[PDB]
Amino acid sequence: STFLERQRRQFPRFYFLGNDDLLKIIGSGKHHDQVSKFMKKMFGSIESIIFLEDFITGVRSVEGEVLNLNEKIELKDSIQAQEWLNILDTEIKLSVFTQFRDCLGQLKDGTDIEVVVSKYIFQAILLSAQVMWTELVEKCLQTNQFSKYWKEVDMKIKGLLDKLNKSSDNVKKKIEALLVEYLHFNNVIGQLKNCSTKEEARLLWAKVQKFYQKNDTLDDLNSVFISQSGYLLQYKFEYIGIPERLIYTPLLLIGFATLTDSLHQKYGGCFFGPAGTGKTETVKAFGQNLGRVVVVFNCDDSFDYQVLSRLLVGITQIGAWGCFDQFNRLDEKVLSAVSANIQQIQNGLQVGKSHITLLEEETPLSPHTAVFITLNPGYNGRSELPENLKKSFREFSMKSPEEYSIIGKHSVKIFSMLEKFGQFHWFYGISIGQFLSCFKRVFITRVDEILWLLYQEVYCQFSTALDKKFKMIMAMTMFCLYKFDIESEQYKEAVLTMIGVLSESSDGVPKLTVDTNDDLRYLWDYVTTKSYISALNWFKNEFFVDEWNIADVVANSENNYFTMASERDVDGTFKLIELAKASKESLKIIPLGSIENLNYAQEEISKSKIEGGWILLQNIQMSLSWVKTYLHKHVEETKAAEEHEKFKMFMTCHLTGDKLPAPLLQRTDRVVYEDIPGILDTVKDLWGSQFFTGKISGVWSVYCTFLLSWFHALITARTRLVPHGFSKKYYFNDCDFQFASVYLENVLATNSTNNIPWAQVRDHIATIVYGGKIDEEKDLEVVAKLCAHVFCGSDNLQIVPGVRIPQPLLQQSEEEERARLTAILSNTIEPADSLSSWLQLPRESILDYERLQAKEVASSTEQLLQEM
Repeated sequence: STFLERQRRQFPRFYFLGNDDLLKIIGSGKHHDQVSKFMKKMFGSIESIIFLEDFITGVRSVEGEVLNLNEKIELKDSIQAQEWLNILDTEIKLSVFTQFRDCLGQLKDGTDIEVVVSKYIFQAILLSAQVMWTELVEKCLQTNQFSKYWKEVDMKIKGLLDKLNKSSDNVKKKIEALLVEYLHFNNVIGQLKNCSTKEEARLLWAKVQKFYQKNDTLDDLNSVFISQSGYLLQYKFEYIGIPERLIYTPLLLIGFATLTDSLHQKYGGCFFGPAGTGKTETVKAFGQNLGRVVVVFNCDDSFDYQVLSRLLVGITQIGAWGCFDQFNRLDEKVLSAVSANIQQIQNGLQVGKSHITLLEEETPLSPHTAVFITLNPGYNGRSELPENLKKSFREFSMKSPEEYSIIGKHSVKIFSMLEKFGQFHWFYGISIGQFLSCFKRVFITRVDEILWLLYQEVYCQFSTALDKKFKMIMAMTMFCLYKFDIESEQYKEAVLTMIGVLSESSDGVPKLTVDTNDDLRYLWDYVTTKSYISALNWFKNEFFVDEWNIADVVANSENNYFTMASERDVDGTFKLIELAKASKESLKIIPLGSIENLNYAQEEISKSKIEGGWILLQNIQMSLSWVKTYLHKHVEETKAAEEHEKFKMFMTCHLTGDKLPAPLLQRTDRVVYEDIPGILDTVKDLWGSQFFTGKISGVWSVYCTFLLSWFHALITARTRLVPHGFSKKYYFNDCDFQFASVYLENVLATNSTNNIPWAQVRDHIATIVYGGKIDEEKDLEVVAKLCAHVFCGSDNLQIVPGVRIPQPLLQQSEEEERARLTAILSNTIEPADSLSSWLQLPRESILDYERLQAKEVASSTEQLLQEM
C-alpha cells in the first residue's frame, strides 16, 4: 500500500481514482490504451486521449471537441505512466495558453469572429473576446462612445446568429456558448449607456468582472487576472472543454461578488437556500470563468467516508476547488469528521501552513485550494452549519432570480413549577438534591415565618439560572402561591383579574377591595397607564430580596464547575476578567478549536487542576463530541477535597444551539449572563479596540472606522427587537466588522480623496457584508435604509438627534482626529428614549414590544397556576 501511496504522491491526480483502477494503470502501462477510460475520473473535463501510434496528438473532451498539443510526447518501452502523465498535465496548460495568445493576436489584427471560431477552441476565443471587450470598454468609459461599440457588438451577434443556423452539430454548442457571453456584453453596454454621468457608470462597472492582462509578466501562465469590486483573482489555464453556460442575471453576479469577497480573505464560501436555485451551477460557472474544473462531492449517495478523505487530501495537494453539494444530508459521525477536516483545511489556508496533518498523514497544502458548501433547505427552517465552521465561512442567502404538611403542599408545587421549567428548556434543569440542599439553608407563628423565608430562599437561589422572562414568570407565580393560601378569596380574585388584564384572557374592573388601597391599587395604577416593566417588577419588589449577582453565587456556592450559557449577543468572559481579578485568582482562556487545541486543552486541564488556577472553556458546544467522550467522565464524578480547595472551572455555552449531555449539565452549576450594554457603551467598546493595532492607511480611515462602529452598534441595537424592526432574529458578529473595515481600506487605498466612492460602498455593505445572512427582502430594505443614512453626508450627519459629526479638517493630523472623535463621544448623554429616538422606529412600537412580552409572561403564569 505504501508503494501506491508514494505513487499518489508522485502524481496527485491518482487520489481520485482508487485502488482498483490504479493497479491496472500501473500494470497496463506498456499497452497504453486502457488508461484513457480512467482519464475522465482524474481530470473531469476530458474523455479520451488521441494517439498516432508514435506520439500524443491531443485529447478530446466529453463533448467531442479535439484539442491539439504543441509538443508531442514521445513513448518508449522503459517508461512509467507518471512521467508521460505529468508531461501531458503541463502540456495541455501550455497548449491552452498558446491558442489563447494566438486567438488574441488574430482578433487584434481586425479579423472576423466567424473565421476564428472554426479554427480555435472555445476557451481561448472566450477569454480573448472577454479581454478585448473589457479593453475597448475601458477607453469607452472615458470617451463615452457606447453607441459606436454597441453597434459593432450587435453586428457580431447577428453574424453569429446567421452562422448558427448553417452550422454542424459540433460547432453549434460553441456558437451558443459564445452568444450567451455576447448577450451579457450587450446587456452591460446597454446598462452603461443609460447612466446619467460617470458616477453611475463607475458604480455599475465596479460589479462587472474585468479580465486584464500583464504585459511585463514574462511568467505567461500568470498573465491574465480578473478584477471585480477592487479584488483580484489569478486565472489558471486549466482545460474545461465546452461546458454549458448559465444565463447572466444580476443575482448570478451578486453570487460571484460574494465568492470573490470571501476568497479575498481566504474564507470559505457557502450558501443556503431552497432547492432549484442553482447553487452548484453557480459555483461551477465561477470556476469556469477563471479556468478551473470544480470537483463536486456527492453527499449521502452510497459514499463511504474513506474515499471522501482520499479526495480531500488529493484536492489539498493539487490545489483544485471542491464543492460540497447538499451538505446537510449527512450522518452525524460523517458530518462531524468532514467538518473537522474542512476546519483543518481552512485554518491552514488562513494561517498559511505549508504542511498539514490530515488522516494522521503529513501532507503539503497548496495555497490555491478552496472549499465551497451548498446547503439544501432544512425542515425546521433553513439549514445551518456546524458550530466549528461558523467562524470560518461566510453564509449567503441564495434564491431564484401540620406545619410541615402546609410546608409540603407548597413545596411540591414549587418543585413542580421548577420541573415544568425543566421540561420547557434543556438548560433549565433541576434535581431534588439541590432542592433539599437549598432547603437546609433556611434555618441558619414558626410556620408563618419559615414559609416566607423559604419563598425568599427559593427565589434567591434558583433565579440566577434562569433568564429575565422566566425570572419574572417565577416571581409572579411564587407570589401567587404564597398569597393565595394566606389571604382570602377577594385578594385572589383581584390579583387574578389584574393578571388577566396583563394578559388578554378576561378584562374586568372590579372594586379593588375595602381598605386594601395601601396593599394594592399600585398594580392597577400601572395597568391603567399601560406600563409593563413596573407592573412586572412589582412582584419582584414585594420579595425584598437582594438580587444575587454572579459574583454572589460563585462566592457563596462551594462547587468547582459552572456553566454560564447566554445568547450570541454577549459573552461572559469580560465579567470573569473583573470577577477573577477581584478574587485575585487568574483566568486561563483555553479556546476549544482543532485537535491540537483539544490536546493543549486536556493538558492544561490536567495540570491546572493540580496547580489550582481557574480556567475557562470558550464555546464548548462545537467540541461537544469530544466533551461526551472525555470531559463527561472527567468532571462528572467528584474526586476529593484536593480539587475543591483551589481549582474552579468555568464553561461558556450558548442557549440557542445543540443540547449538552444531561449528567454533565446536572453535575455543574448553571448561570445565565444576561447583561445587555447600551448603544453608546457599545460604540465606546468598538472604538476602543481600534487604536491597539493602529491605523496606517490615512486620516480618512479613522473617520470610516468611526462610522462603521456607529453602524455596527445601531444594527446590533435593532437586532434585539424581534417583532418590530427585523422580521426575525439575525446574528451579527465581529467578522462583519472585519470584512467591512477591509473593504473600506481597499476602496480608500485606490481612490482619490473626493466624495465619490460613497455611491458604491453603501450597496456593498447592505448586500454582501451584512445583507448576506438576510433572506427576507423587507429586512434588506431596513439595512439599506440604515446604511444610506449612516454613510452619505456632507459636513453634517446627525446620526442621533442630539449629536452632529463634522468632516475631518484639512490639517490631516490623525491623532488630533482621534482625540476629536473621543471628545465627541465624551460630550454625549444617552437619553432615556434612546431605543426609540436613536433608532428611527417610533416609540409606540416600543410600547407594543413591551405589551407583547408582558402578555407572554402573564399567559405563562396563568397557565402554570391553573394546573396546580
